[PDB]
Amino acid sequence: SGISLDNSYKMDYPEMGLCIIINNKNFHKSTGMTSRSGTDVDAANLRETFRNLKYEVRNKNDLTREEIVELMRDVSKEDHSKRSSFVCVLLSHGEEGIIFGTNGPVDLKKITNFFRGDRCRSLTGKPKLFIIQACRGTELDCGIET
Amino acid sequence: HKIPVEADFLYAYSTAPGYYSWRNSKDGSWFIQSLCAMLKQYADKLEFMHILTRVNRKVATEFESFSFDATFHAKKQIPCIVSMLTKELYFYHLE
Amino acid sequence: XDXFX
Repeated sequence: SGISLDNSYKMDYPEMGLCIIINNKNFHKSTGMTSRSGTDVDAANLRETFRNLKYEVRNKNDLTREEIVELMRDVSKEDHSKRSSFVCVLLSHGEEGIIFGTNGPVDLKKITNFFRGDRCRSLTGKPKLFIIQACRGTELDCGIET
Repeated sequence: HKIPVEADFLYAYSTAPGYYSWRNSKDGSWFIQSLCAMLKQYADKLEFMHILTRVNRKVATEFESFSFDATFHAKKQIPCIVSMLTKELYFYHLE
Repeated sequence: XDXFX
């Protein structure tokens, strides 16, 4: 055939891939963490947006740290051979490098490590997108007038 | 013959390292509101990093916090695109 | 209302 370029990911597999949305709104009373008013609007907005991009959206609400790890572990062990990509959206409280389950923190590295090129072979070479709505610390941006 | 195990990840963070990330009780978080709006408008016509750059501009320019506590009032937010991708990403393809 | 994560 003619000249071929390799500059863009192949996104015409039979499936676009999974879009896992972890929507943590209500936290265990034990933790002292406040409910995240407005996060259901986000979760619905994301579900509709990625539906129109032809992702298989799975919405999960109010997961413990153990359930987040088990979910990620299970999803990473699925056969993604027929899928172009993978998307995970995390909506929760957070700190730098950390997302909160309903009962305490999860290292983001623990979540993303399941999808490493050597650990999720049916996603090797495919884009793995992690969209993270959470704080990354306590600094405040005062802005500057333009 | 090998690729890095960390290659082909994209982390679309809602805020810069070290910073708070703001959320509205009625409209959702500033970042997710803006991400969804820009995907809806541009996913059939722009590469993903260029979509996310529009998200950065929308969050940066169109939002500012309102708080009864002066400590948290009139604050701004910039999201943070962290790309280990090795190729351009288009959500559409040629039929 | 604004409120953060």
